[PDB]
Amino acid sequence: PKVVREAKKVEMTEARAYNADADTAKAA
Amino acid sequence: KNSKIFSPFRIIGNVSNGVPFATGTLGSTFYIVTCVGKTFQIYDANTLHLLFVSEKETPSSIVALSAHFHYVYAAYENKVGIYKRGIEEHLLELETDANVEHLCIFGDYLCASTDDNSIFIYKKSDPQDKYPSEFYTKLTVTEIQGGEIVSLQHLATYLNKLTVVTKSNVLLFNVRTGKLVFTSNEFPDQITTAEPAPVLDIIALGTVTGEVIMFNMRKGKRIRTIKIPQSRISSLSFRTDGSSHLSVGTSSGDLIFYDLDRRSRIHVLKNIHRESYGGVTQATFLNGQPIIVTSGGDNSLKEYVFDPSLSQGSGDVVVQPPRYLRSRGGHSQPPSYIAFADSQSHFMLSASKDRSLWSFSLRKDAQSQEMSQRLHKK
Amino acid sequence: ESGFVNLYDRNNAMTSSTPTPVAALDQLTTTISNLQFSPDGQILCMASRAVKDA
Amino acid sequence: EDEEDIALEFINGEKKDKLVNMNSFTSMFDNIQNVQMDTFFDRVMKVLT
Amino acid sequence: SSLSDQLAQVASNNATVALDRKRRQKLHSASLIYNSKTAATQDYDFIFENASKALEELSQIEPKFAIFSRTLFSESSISLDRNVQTKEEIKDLDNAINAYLLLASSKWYLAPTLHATEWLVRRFQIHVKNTEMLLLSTLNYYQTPVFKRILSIIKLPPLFNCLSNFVRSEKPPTALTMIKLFNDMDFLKLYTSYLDQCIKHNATYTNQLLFTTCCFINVVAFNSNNDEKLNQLVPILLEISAKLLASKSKDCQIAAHTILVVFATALPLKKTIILAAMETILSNLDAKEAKHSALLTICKLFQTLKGQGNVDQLPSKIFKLFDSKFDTVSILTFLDKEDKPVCDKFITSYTRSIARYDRSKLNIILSLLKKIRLERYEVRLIITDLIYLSEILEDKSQLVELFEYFISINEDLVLKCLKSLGL
Amino acid sequence: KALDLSLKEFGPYHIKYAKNGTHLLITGRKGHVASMDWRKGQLRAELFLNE
Amino acid sequence: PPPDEEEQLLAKFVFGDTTDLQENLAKFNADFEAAWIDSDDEKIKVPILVTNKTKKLRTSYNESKINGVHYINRLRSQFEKIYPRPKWVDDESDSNGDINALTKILSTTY
Repeated sequence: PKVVREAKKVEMTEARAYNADADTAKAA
Repeated sequence: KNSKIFSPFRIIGNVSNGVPFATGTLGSTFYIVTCVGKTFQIYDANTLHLLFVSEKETPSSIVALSAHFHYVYAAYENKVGIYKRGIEEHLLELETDANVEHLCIFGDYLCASTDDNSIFIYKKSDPQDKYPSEFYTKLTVTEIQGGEIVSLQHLATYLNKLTVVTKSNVLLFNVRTGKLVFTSNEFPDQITTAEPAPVLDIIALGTVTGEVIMFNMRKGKRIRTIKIPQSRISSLSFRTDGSSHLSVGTSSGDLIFYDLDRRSRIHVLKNIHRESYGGVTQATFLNGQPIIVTSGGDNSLKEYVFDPSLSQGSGDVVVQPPRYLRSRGGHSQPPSYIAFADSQSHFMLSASKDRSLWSFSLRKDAQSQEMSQRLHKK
Repeated sequence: ESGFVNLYDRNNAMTSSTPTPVAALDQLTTTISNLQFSPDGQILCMASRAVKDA
Repeated sequence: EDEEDIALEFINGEKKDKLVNMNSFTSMFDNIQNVQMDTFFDRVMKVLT
Repeated sequence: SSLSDQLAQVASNNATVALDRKRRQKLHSASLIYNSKTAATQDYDFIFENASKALEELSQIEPKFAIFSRTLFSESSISLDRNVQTKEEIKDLDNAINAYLLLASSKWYLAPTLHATEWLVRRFQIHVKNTEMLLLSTLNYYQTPVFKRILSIIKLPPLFNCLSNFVRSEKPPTALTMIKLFNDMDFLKLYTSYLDQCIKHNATYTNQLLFTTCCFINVVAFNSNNDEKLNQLVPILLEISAKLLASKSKDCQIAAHTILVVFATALPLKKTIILAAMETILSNLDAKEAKHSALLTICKLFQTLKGQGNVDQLPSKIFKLFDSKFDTVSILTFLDKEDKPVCDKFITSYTRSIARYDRSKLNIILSLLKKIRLERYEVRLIITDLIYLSEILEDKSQLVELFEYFISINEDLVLKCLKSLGL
Repeated sequence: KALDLSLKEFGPYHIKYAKNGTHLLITGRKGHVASMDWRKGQLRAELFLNE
Repeated sequence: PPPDEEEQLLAKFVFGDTTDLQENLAKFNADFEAAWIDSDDEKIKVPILVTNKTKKLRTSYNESKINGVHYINRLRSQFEKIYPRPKWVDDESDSNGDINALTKILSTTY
């Protein structure tokens, strides 16, 4: 037998990311 | 010319009319906004079902798309339309006669780029407002600074610094100042695309020759150079999953996955989009996931996935080749003929000048299926 | 007709006078009825009249 | 003589060699134990030329 | 992801934890020398005393193993347990065991190595926690009871399904099956990584390199038709050859030469690639036998390639390197060798390079022409460049002697050359 | 040992460990009932009940 | 009073302490500046305790505002915590015939 390249499901988990709102800020 | 009997509804059999798409997130449901000519659609990304579609046609074709969390910013002939759930909810006229050609948003600052190397910066009237509507300021870049505006980016960790990439070099603009705060050296080769890497202060630039310059803004220097000849780099994306792979989409309709850690080439995909329609017009890793979504100029949108390695011990060395995953597509040419396949109005056959026969769903476009041409034996 | 085609090179057959074929081709099981060379002498076609597709 | 004659001289010069079928090297597995790199290289070159 | 899958994952994680008596007798019965019964009955002290004796013998053979006697072969090593240590200490164990397997791949014909590795199996459960390294270590002994037993006791990572079909049989695995194994493409990347490690640690030996190179040869041989497969397979074998040449051992040099020869003759490479292969070989050529093999390899590569610009002049740096590492007398006697392997395109390009660059060893050029049986268009190219050098440089007696040699051998071609360009 | 099972299909799950401290038994709200050895990951029993 | 050396040895034996072996394993080895600055960006100050993201970023209970430079060093630490720093940029940069020409050509060609 040859190596089994089994496909399976992919469940995209949560992807926490960055905030451009935090990037931009008001002056003093 | 408005009718009294019929009213336009939506458009089947189109997934992307060639302009770069954009990705975004609503909590967990990842979505992909893609333009179609004079209108734009919003797909889910877990199943490539349909989620929203612009109800009101734009007077002219959409030129640039972008999307923050819940709003989609389209930019056609002269204006910027802020849309919520495919419903036009705020227009924004530009005070010029040019055309807007690039768009970026970050913080409270939307920023558009019109072909006369003119930048417009718009601010929210309130920190807690949802979309920018107040016109903050206007900037311009002349030939002494840089060439034509290739793209706009906003690097992470930069107060009011907007990075602008031109055909010759890179500029940093502080908009609350309205000033140029740092200009780059000169690149011998015309720059064709840009992308903000997940690491700090690094932007990736794809030239017209096989040059990928990974350039650092602070030290103002070319950190790395990746060489591919006879190829016109057309899209970049970075793997945020936790492995340092870069995906380069080359206009000859190929995709190249490099590993930055070993200076290596994992894999190359050939002809994932028809070259004659522009090849890869955008390729993007979905954030925090091993799924690359590629849209071409041939009315095609695909998702490929990276399996985990088979090597128990090696892994990162014996990295799997991408497996094709789910996709949607339409015709290359306009359809020649159409017909309805049933009474319940679920499927429509369309045969086009591309020498192809297709059956398109009508309810949720997950079922754009081409009817094979495989002769039965006699 | 017993299906061989012996291919010799002139440059050495001429001096040998009892030549050895550079090759002894046997891919046709049946009678040999048409042997033709390409105009530049890089391809050789062997055709048999008896069986279809020969 | 023409470029045609030049091409003819080229093709007439080019000579045959041994090709690489899928059943040529399946013997050094039997004959691989307790030998020396040079001898193995010579055997491969022999079976290839 | 079904609950059955998730539990299969957790079972994999807890493969080596003996949660009850039956599972313990399994994990302890798996062994290399003794059968199931005696394996299940005996103890860590006995196994460890045997290991101490065996490794002492091996250290006497070569001094390297003393460090393992220090770190993996102490009474503290009797004591410790894989499962109750933290992740960092697990990685440290894994690095140490990989190093030991790299050393021990060289003496798998010694009952001392058999006994010591038996300890390592029975105490640190290598035959479950890290089997890829073990299999890669002992793969070239594939005709031996030791390897048959390793298959019998091992659990097979998904790449080795061929050996899976040969577990618990009675006949050894065959060369054809090993060729299927290598013919895989992922396994090639795995084995590439393993060879890179072996080279960087300078721990390579003949039998292993023989098996490696024979398997690579047969891989390209079986793939001698599917040209897409060959094209995507080029990067792997050619990178292996690149590093194998970067090494210093003559064995590595010869193996890389062989792989390069077969690969080029089976698939027509580009001129730039063949140039770079030449450059690297010439850069690292050191000793006599490596010199011999490298010369034959270069000859064969130039007899392969064929296209517009087939026999163009060698670039300056490559030619200088070549004449630095090789002598005119050496190449001369090489031509004089009775076999006289066909150096046609190579010799022609060499001559044109010399003509453009040196313009002194014209008499060696003459000896070359007399020694080798050239062909028509190659001679014509030589004559053309010779006319050019004659019209540029001052006339030479040896030069007109070369022309006279042509007169004796096909002056008419000289006539066509000159009438096409000149008087 | 610190498991983390996600069965997002059936209802919220109700957990019970055997008094011995070895086997785990989960009961979903819709039909899923499983009894698993929980350490060597042998699924002793699985029942799909719509009730 | 400190233990004697032979006492340490016997203690190791009796208790089955393996920390010596752990140390040997750990020590085991295979033996065989910016370009541009912005004054107003330096001197800008923003409030702290006004939003929950800045509240989680901060480090002092009683602070309420901080200048731009500290704000960015700390926000950068945040972003680093989001995406780990990878080695390919961290510890590497480009800035007789050779040996790796073959590898270079392999890189350059398909």
